[PDB]
Amino acid sequence: ITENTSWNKEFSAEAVNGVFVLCKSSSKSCATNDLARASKEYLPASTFKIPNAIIGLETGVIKNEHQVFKWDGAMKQWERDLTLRGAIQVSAVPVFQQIAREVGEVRMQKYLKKFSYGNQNISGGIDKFWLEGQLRISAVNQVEFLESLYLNKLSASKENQLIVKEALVTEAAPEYLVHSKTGFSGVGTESNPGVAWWVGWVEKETEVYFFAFNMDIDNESKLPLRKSIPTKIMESEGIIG
Amino acid sequence: ITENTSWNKEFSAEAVNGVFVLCKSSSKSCATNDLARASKEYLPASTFKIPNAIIGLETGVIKNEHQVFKWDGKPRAMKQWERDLTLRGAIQVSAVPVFQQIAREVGEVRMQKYLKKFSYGNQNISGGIDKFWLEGQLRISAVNQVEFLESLYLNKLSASKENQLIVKEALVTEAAPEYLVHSKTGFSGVGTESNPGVAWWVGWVEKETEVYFFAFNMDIDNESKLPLRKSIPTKIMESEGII
Repeated sequence: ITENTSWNKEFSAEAVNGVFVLCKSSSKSCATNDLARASKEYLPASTFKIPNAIIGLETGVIKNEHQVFKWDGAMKQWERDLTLRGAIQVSAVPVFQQIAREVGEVRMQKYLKKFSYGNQNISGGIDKFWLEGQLRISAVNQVEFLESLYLNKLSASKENQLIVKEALVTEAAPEYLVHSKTGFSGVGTESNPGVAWWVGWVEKETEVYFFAFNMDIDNESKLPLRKSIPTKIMESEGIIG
Repeated sequence: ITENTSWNKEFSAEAVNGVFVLCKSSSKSCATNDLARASKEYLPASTFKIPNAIIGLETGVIKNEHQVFKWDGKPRAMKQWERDLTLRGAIQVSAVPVFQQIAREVGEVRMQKYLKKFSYGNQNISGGIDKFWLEGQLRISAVNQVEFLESLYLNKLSASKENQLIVKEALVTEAAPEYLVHSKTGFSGVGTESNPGVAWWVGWVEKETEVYFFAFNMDIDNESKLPLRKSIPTKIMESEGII
């Protein structure tokens, strides 16, 4: 992994502290704006839905690709029936809290170990460790995890990895496909900021690029930078056009 | 299946002779504009890439989802095909030479077997192994495409579930958090004024927790009308609230 400090310009103009990690073909060929931050570990927030969904399927907590998460009857979002894809792609706190409780802590721990997922610390509450608990993961580790999923190399069936991968598709054109996932822990303060993420991969013609971005957030209006900074960096590398 | 005569309005403007079949939830609930036409059988043209890809994977001719189909540098009919392509790419830019080569490696005995299992059309692959779907005798109806695509959606085709899922991702054409379209076009050519060609668009839409299966075909003798194969069906779906 090499450092490209010229990438800092994209963060500085907005006064944001963050990191971007980008790898072409494999995790053997990565660059970042900040080597130190690239390996610092942050709460995953909703990026945890990726491993949670896979564990859910492997264990049977989630039955199959076509399962519907029906509303039982504070957020409008949480009052609608959702597909797995819908649950991943829109806000659905109650769905994932229930999946995590059903998996349980022993099984959750085994899978995080198999996946080499961050610090693998799930204390803080079975239904909130990824959001207000002790779990932490680096941008580097995100890229490594996502590459394994891309290749179907996680300790999970190929079918379940494929199911999760379809649910992560967010942009589609004939020769350009994007799988990605945001995460956001909440707006913190200047001295105790939250963290926001954007992770995924881009398949462009026959190349693949893995990416992971994170940033400290203390101002609600800065949230969209989680997509625009990586996009600008990717653009300057020639990926987007 | 019932007939929705009001849908004809979308064909009258452009004088198109064709048919749209739309099914909500499953193929046990279908509507179409032309009952006669819905079961009539036509050359599938590039819509055949869907079973061809599944069969390619099942036979091991296509190695896995990440297989790259390398360009040898020699002229192809379309500039868009003159490059290395992934499986998704090859399908989406409808790279005929890539799939002709797949067919040849699959071969007639295996192809016949899989189409029988898939209940694909008239299952007639005479006309040469690398052209039966383009200029040969293979024929499938809009209602048959819908049956086949539902099986694929449900993973009920006689192929591994992994392979059905691979082809499924390769067919994604429109994505949003609660909206996903999987689709494939086809076009046989312009034929003559008297024996015109056929144009297709087939697929399914997942909107919130519902699924809609659809197929459309139309007669065509002028290439400039090609886009109506998407625009007509799209107009009917949007008028039904599928957007």
